[PDB]
Amino acid sequence: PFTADKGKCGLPEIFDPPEELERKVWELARLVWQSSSVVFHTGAGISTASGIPDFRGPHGVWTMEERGLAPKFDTTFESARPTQTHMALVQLERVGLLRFLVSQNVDGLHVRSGFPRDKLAELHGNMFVEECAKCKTQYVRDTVVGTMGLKATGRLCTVACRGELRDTILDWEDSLPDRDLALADEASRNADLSITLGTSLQIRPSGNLPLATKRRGGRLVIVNLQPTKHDRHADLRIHGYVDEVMTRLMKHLGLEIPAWDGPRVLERALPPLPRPPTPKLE
Ligand SMILES: Nc1ncnc2c1ncn2[C@@H]1O[C@H](COP(=O)(O)OP(=O)(O)OC[C@H]2O[C@H](O)[C@H](O)[C@@H]2O)[C@@H](O)[C@H]1O
Ligand SMILES: NC(=O)c1cccnc1
Ligand SMILES: [Zn+2]
Repeated sequence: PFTADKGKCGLPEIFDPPEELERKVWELARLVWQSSSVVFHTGAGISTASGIPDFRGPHGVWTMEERGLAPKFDTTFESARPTQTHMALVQLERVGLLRFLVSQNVDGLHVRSGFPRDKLAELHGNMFVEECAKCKTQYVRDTVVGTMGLKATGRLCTVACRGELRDTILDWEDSLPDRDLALADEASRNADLSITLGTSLQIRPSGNLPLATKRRGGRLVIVNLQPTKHDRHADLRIHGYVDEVMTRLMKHLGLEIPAWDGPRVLERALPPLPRPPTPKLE
């Protein structure tokens, strides 16, 4: 806990000049159109524009701790709204352009955005989610489950069980959920495109999953304001706000960013909605 390595914190931000940003978001669109299997990896950087500080940003939880200062939350976890980027990822799964979504984020927001849980890996867990120790049944709650570290929340299982319910919030020592990690690992290896959004990729094994796509000729796009552990390995790096990149990308793909009806849980991905015909590339 005190000893835990929190990695490189507070590296300087990179801003791609606009001409270059526009050109890289078009090239990202090109790659989305050519890819059979797209997997998105997300970290704290996709929720900063909803008021949730990241970990290793200029005002990161870890960076501010390092400087003897406090992270600042502009929302509770319960009053946070999925960002343009969250709602862009909902649509890309709905139209068949997102195979799987791997997330380090415990903020609940991919679940609350209406993103289907059967295509989401929550590698570090979810604040709103508690799991029955006996039957492994997961409960998506409307408030944060009060504990962190895989402790008893004090509620019991209601499966037609009285099993101890526990939080899914891994402590520093805790191995990742075998199911989420197994499914994140498979999707990553099979992907011909892995796009990272607002993660520095500093945590093993989460941060290495995108690199798995590079085996057997897959492409890696890293979208981040700061440098990331695996920048060297990226076919494309885009230094800009994830909301600007995803809003420009959607525009290029001819998809609207859908309305957030408020907190809603989808367990299972639906059949793909219709999407625009693909452009002529070569
Ligand atoms: N609007 C933005 N647009 C683009 N990038 C952004 C934005 N805001 C922040 N970033 C970038 O987003 C990146 C976020 O990097 P980190 O803060 O390490 O988040 P993680 O999810 O990878 O942290 C992994 C685990 O570490 C912890 O121990 C927990 O267990 C976490 O789950 C930064 O490089 C920012 O520059
Ligand atoms: N977005 C997140 O999941 C998160 C949670 C706690 C602290 N910083 C970020
Ligand atoms: Zn149970």
